Amino acid sequence: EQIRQAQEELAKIATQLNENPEEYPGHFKALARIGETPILAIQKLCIVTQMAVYKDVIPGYRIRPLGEKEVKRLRTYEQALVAGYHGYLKTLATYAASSIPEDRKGEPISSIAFTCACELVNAVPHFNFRGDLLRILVKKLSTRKIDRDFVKCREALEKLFQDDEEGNASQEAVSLLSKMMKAREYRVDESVLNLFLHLRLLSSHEERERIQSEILKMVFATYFRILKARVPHLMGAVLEGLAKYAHLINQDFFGDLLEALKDLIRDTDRDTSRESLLCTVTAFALLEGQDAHNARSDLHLDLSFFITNLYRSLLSLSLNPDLELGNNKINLQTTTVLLLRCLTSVLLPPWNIRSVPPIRLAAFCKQLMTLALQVPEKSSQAILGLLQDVVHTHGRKVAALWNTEERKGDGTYKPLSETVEGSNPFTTTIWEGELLRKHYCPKVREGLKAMEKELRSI
Amino acid sequence: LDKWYKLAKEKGYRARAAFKLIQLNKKYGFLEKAKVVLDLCAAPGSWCQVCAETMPKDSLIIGVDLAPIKPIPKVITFQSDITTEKCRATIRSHLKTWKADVVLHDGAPNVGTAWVQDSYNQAELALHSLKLATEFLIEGGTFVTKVFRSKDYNKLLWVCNQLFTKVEATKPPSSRNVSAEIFVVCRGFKAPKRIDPRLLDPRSIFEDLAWEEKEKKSKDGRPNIDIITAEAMTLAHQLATGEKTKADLIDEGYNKYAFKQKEGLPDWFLEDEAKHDKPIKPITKEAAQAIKEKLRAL
Amino acid sequence: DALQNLLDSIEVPEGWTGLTDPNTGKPLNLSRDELELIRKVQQGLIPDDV
Amino acid sequence: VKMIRGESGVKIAASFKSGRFEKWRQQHRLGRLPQVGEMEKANLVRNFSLPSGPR
RNA sequence: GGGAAGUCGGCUCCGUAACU
Repeated sequence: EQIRQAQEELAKIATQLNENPEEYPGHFKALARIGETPILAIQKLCIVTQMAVYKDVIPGYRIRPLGEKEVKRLRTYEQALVAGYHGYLKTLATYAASSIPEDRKGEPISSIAFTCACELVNAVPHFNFRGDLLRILVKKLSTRKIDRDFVKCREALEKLFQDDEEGNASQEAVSLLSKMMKAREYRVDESVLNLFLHLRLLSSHEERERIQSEILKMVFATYFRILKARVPHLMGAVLEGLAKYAHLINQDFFGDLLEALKDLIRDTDRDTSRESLLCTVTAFALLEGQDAHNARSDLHLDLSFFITNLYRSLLSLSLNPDLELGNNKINLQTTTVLLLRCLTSVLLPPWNIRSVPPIRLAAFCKQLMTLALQVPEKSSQAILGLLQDVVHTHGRKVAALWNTEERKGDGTYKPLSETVEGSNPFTTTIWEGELLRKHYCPKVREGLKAMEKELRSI
Repeated sequence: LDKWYKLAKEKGYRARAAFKLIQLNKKYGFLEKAKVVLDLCAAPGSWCQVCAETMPKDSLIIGVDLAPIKPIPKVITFQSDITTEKCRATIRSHLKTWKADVVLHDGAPNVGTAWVQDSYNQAELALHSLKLATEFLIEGGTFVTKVFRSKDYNKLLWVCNQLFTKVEATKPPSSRNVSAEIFVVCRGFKAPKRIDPRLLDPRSIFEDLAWEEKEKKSKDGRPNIDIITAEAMTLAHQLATGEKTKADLIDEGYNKYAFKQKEGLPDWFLEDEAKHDKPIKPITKEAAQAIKEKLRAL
Repeated sequence: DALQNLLDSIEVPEGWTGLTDPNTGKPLNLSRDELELIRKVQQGLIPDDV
Repeated sequence: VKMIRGESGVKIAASFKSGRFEKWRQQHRLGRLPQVGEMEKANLVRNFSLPSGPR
């Protein structure tokens, strides 16, 4: 058989080039001629074979072009390495650029060469022409099609972002991902935005600091034009991406991100309920940064503008029934948990848990009773299951509302106020707990007794 | 005498085999978190000098060689043959209850007899280091071995795939380009509870394999009436304000370039005429601001 | 009207000049005959009819 | 400058970085220490473990 | 290395037998 004969010469090439790769550059050329004959079974068997050959022969250091006994013997083998390995890539580039579908018996040329390229790019890094191997990966990630080879390249790239200590391959990757979407028009499936998240270098010193300085500046400029682009699903990953990596860059630029999202609040105030809530747990996460809370005395990062935005929008969030839809901090889709992670961070901060203003406790719990009226069932228990924890931690500071002897008589209650301290909830007592006994007893009423039992236990 | 040999005499290193080790460790960093290094064929002590230069002043360095090594501080060296039971008992007595973190090999036979025999001697000496690595190394340890590239280098690399998770073959640039040595570094020792004797037997390993549609014409004339240039809008501003009337506009329109032919002439003749008949008229900042608002799109 | 002004800002009329009329508070708009007179003056192909 | 009392019994300034950790950090040539949150190193526990117990 | 100074300094785990 020709296939059996081609397999025999392929193994003879593979054994001789792995026993001693020096003596036979003509084996490398004949391996290219076997790799260039058009028989589909031979093309599959060849490509996997000299993929593992160049997995075994590529040295640990880079080789310069020659330009211009044993020393000349080395260089002729050295140019034979680069020219043969370079001839892999356009062959791989043409193999990648060709069509996918064929008969169902096997993956003819696309998935097998992409798997070979993904395995090759998990070892090439230190060597050159990785960008040509990367440009194949940008090309396939640009097709906007979910596939097995798509998640293979995503897993292959996220290995390099979690392995490359030098980061030069990481820098070459993110530069092409920026060139991916300045050439195109904000049309990723958000996958490269998570690929920014598995980058380890964001999470020799002078070269590494310059490598950090390049990757910090360009990739944040990528999200900077995404915020100008205003793509809704890209916002969720970007605000997730901005929440993690905001503390590295300097004081004035990091405070500019707050001013940037403040303008996004004003743009929404001109979908919009979600986008504000995507921006809501975002800015609460930046304050939740341990170095950023240590930077409470190294920056003003203040949320008293932002709670007032939530307070005036608690009515509109109660009216919308779109709350429930089909280890992440920001990128959660449903606004029920987004409201929870908001309203947890407002009445129960991680840092300074017991240092909360009183009128903020009285007003947000009173409006929580109004939220307990117009809300679906699943959002109700978690809203319920939050507010015992508010009372069990605070107690007497909010218990003035439930008891009418502890009621201040300054002025009548104004439910529609522009400021949290504008309403005076110490005058009104809470009766919406009675309205929730009328709500389905089996589930809602449980939390009510748990709310009142912890209230008496104080 | 090369550059690395001259740097050995300047830095006090005994040989240039030291400079292959540091630049190997600069690539990986397997010596900065280790307590024990089992140095096999450590002559003249250059690899012990690197291992002494990088660890804790409370960690253990054991060097084994067939030749007597001069004493090095913080390094314990003794003379024994690495394939003997007395050697592994001496290492065990030195190690006591402590397992090796890194196992190094700088083995090289007396080359000069035959290239095939020297490579086979180097390949088996790397294998005598390979079983010595297996019971002394701690889990997750490092195994670095110098070996010549030869026919059995495939076989030795295959056993490294079996017993170790991550294995690389690398040429230090500090090594000789003429020399056919290659350095294989193995990481992640899998800790098997049973090791195949044929996986540790030189005779077995080195065996050779064998309706309404009437439309009026108004959407095309209107772009031709729409103002484009600033001079026309200045005339439009002068017409809108009570300054110039219809008679003044016709009279000002009667320039020197009137009563001309513009229909029956070729394209190139009228293009040159259109480029060279433009009059200069005064403009205003109000017209310039208004034409900027007109040209400003969404 | 606010909707009429918003529609005028998105698509300006043919006679729009951005000028406030000295007679009326509404902005002054050129007539069809005035716009044809400006085009005939600028082009110069027929300044005077018949 | 806040004033405290040291082990030597001499009144030492409160925030004094003597240099022993810096000396410690090349005595065994350890790398950078973990921040709060990162995993322990199975090396770093066995490098500096406890003794058999009778001190 | 020594003397001085200051201290509060020196004077449970493996195997075996019944029970869960």
